[PDB]
Amino acid sequence: AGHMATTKRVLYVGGLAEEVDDKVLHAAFIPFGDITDIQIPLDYETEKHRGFAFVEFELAEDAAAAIDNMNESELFGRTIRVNLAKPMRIKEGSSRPVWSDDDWLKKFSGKTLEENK
RNA sequence: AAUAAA
Repeated sequence: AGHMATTKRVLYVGGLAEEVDDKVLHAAFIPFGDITDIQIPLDYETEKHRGFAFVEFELAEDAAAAIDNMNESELFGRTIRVNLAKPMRIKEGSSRPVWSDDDWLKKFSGKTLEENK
């Protein structure tokens, strides 16, 4: 079967509550491995938290496990999304695949990512 | 899903 490129150790987060600051994501994502950086970009229209953020770790198996355990999860009483960044450039100009959510999230929702080896 | 504000 097909799969996304070797891009790892990074995760986008969206749908955040108005209180999910950097220390909140640091405590919400640490049980899966060991975090190494966090990001809280503003809306840059009124200089306030836009409701989305980023996470990074020193290991790739932690980031992939959070896609398997924190995708469509819930923070602050509301749903949130977790996934590796889409094909738009990232904070360091790195390129990425298209990340089509139909097939990728279908194989992450099914047990097929663990039955195979 | 993002306009990656340290």
